[PDB]
Amino acid sequence: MESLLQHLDRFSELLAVSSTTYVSTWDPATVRRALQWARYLRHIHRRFGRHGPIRTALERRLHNQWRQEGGFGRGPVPGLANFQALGHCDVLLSLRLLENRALGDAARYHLVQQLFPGPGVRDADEETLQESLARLARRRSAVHMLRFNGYRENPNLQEDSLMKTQAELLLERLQEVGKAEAERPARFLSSLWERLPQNNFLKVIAVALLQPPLSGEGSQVLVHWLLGNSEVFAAFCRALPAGLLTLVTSRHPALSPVYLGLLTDWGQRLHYDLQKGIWVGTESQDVPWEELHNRFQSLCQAPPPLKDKVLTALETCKAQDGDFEVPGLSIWTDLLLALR
Amino acid sequence: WVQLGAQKVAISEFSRCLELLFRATPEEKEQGAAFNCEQGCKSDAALQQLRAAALISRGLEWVASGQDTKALQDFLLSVQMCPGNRDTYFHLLQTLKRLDRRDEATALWWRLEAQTLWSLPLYLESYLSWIRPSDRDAFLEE
Repeated sequence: MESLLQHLDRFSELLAVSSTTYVSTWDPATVRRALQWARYLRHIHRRFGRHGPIRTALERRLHNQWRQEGGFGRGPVPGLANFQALGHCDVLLSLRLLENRALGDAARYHLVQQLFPGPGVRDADEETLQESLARLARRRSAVHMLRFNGYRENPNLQEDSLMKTQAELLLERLQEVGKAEAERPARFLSSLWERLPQNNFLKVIAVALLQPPLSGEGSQVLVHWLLGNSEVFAAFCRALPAGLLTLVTSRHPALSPVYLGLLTDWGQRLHYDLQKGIWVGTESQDVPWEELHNRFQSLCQAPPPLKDKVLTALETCKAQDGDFEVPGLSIWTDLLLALR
Repeated sequence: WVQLGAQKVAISEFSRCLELLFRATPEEKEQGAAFNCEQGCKSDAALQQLRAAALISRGLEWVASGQDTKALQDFLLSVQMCPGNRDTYFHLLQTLKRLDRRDEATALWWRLEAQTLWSLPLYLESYLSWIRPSDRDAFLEE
C-alpha cells in the first residue's frame, strides 16, 4: 500500500518535468524506466483499482497534489487528472515527450521503436501502447469529421453535446473536491471566474444545473455559490436565452424570487417617449423592452408553480406604480396587457 | 373629471388623448370614402396646439400628485412640439424656478426673445384661454 505512494509520487514528478524542456540528460534507460513504471500503474488500475481503501488513499494523494499545486503560481500543470488517468498514464507521457523538441535523437528512435515495434508482436494478449495510440488518432480524426460534417449547436444548450460534456467534466471535478472537503467549491469557482472565458463558463454552469444525477449535490452546490455571489448572477440572467432561465427556475425554485427581483430592477430604469410608441432605456446597456418582454413571456410560459408566483409579482409592482389600466404610464400594466 | 377632482380617471384621459395624437396621425384621406371636416380637423396648427394642450393638462395633474420629473417630461415635450403657445414655456419655467433656476431658465428666455391664432377651432381656443394663467407675461419679465 505505502510501496505504491513512493512509486507514484516520484512518477508524478517525472511526468510533470516530462513536458518541461530540460530534456538533455534523458536516455533509453529513462524511457524504459518510465514505461515500465506506467505498465505497473496500468496493472494496479486493473487488479486492485476497484473496491479498495488503497483506491481512496491514492485519490487523497492525487487530489491533495492537485490542491497543494493549486492551478496557481509556479505553474498550472495538468498532471494525470484522476483515478481513471492511472490506466493510460503511459500515453499521456508518450504524447508529451514527442511535443518536447529538446528530446535527444537516440532516445526518440529507441522510444518510437518501443512504442511501435511493427506487426512483429501482432499477437499481443494485453492491448499494448501501439493499439491505444492508433485508437486515439482514430476517435480523434473521427471527432474532426463529425464536428465539420453534421455537428450543429442545438439552440436548447441542454441538448448540445460540447456544453453537455464540459458540464460533466465540472461535475466530476467538484464530486472529488466534495469528498476531499479540504477547500470548499466556492474558492475553486471564484478562481475559475477570474481565469476562464465567462460567456462559455456560464452556459456550462447553466446546463450543469439540469443534468440528472450521476453518483444532485452538484446542482445543489452551484445554487449556493450563485445566490452567495450576486454580481456573477446578474451577468447570468443577462447572457443566456429565456427558455434556459425558465428551466433553471422550475427545477431550482431558489432562483425564482431573485431573478424576478432583477427584472423588477431593470424595468424601473426605462422611460417612455410618446413619439416612438416604445419603452426604451436611458443607458445603452439597459436591457431593452424587446429582451424584457421575452423573458417574462417565457417565465409565464412555464409550469403552474412559477406562473402564479411571477403573475402576482407583476400585479404587486403595478399597484406600487399606480393602478392605471392604460398604456404609457406603468411599465408593468404594459407587460400584463402585452401577455394577451 | 378634474373639476369633479379624480387624479386617476382623469390622467386616464390625458394619456388616452395623447396616444390618439401619436400612434395616430389624423391626416389620412387615402380614400375619398365620405364627407369630412375639411378645415377644423386637419390643420397641423390644430394638431400641434391640441397636443401642446393634452400635455399641459397632464403636467398639472403630475404636479397635483407631486411627480415633477413626469410633469417636466410632458411640458418639455409640448415646447419642443409647438413653441408659439408660450403657456408651454410658462409652466416649464415655473417648474425650473422651483428646482434648477439659472442656466436652463436664461437659455429659454433667450429662445423666447429669439422666437418673437391662424385658424384654431373654437372648442380649443376657449379651452386654452380657460386653462391659461393671468401672471403669464408677469412670470416671463422676471
